[PDB]
Amino acid sequence: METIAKHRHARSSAQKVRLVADLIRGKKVSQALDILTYTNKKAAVLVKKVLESAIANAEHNDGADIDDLKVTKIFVDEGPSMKRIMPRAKGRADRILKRTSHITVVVSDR
Amino acid sequence: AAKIRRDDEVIVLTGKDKGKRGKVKNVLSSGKVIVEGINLVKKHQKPVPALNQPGGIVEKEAAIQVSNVAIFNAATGKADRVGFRFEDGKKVRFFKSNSETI
Amino acid sequence: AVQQNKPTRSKRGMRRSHDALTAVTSLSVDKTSGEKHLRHHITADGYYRGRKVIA
RNA sequence: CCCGGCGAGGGGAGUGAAAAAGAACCUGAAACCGUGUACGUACAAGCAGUGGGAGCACGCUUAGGCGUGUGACUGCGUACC
RNA sequence: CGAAGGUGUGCUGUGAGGCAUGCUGGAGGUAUCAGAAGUGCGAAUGCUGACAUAAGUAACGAUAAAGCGGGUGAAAAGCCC
Repeated sequence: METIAKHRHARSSAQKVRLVADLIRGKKVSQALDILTYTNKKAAVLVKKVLESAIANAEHNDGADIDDLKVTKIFVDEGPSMKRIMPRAKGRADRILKRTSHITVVVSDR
Repeated sequence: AAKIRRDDEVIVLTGKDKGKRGKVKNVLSSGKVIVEGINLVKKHQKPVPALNQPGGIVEKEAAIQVSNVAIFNAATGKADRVGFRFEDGKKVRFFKSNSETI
Repeated sequence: AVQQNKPTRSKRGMRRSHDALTAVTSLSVDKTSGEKHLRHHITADGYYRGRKVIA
């Protein structure tokens, strides 16, 4: 059995979140929580929340056991961008992009 | 004037309730009617502390197109059509199968 | 100074081949409370090497 | 009903013919960005293909062949308007 | 008992092209022979929208300046005492 959890429209860059996502691919859930607790990045908090939600879904809706679960898939995709204006010298204006991402975690007992 | 009015007995011509009978409860301006026991829907109702009302899944009636119902003729046990004519000094409706006043 | 041709995604990856992060090799276990902590640091409850320091 | 800050966001249950029809809602192309599998690549010099051609993986099989993916090594070869 | 449109495979003509079928879609299409054109795009420092590269690089706006204890809160270098 597999169980999913998602965070959509998260305020961060996919390039920045992939650095943390690459640390916990294929690990046991307890080891992964221990790894996430001691990483000094902002993306670690978001990834930890998503992983906890997935474990709760697996316990409540599918009757799974915590001690047998592994992180079988994890990935990050790009979302929409917000567009803003920033003035520069001599009356010239620039464009600013504010990027977002979608985060998906899949846990499994096999 | 109108061929279908409140407090009439009708039979359903099209839909999932084809063949059922009931009574007209009220007539809406857009061309729809509410018939008792017909066209039921399930609604997920949220609770509201004001008015002392809780939530739940409720079953109610939904409006149906007026041209999908007919007037029932108890003498014949069949659906019928309606016509208009003057009798004394007033307008009346009448059945078209046997030319009888309603 | 600016480029004359547009760099490629292969070159982008080659440059980024040195950006991976490193994880902590292992944690330590206190001798009185059993908690896990960073080596040479105190625990989240206030222990260090078996003695309560912070109330 | 459950995780979460009495959040944003999600997983179930339920409605409907259909929920990758869920309000950022018919169909959902291309540029651009990712996860998985097979094969190649750390003594090798240039418009990146074309002719020849081992080895590996896989599907039919009349056990005789063939099809599809990748492509070490070698001859020729300086984009378009 | 599945139209146009989208996406794969097989066959076929000297070419522009044609035909058949699997998946997606959910209501329209059009033989044959004639008739009329807003009838075929890679370039014009062409016009409108979307998305790349340089790069997680430069910068965060006067060099008058900060340290510690307690409070609240999911979280306090910047809020309150």
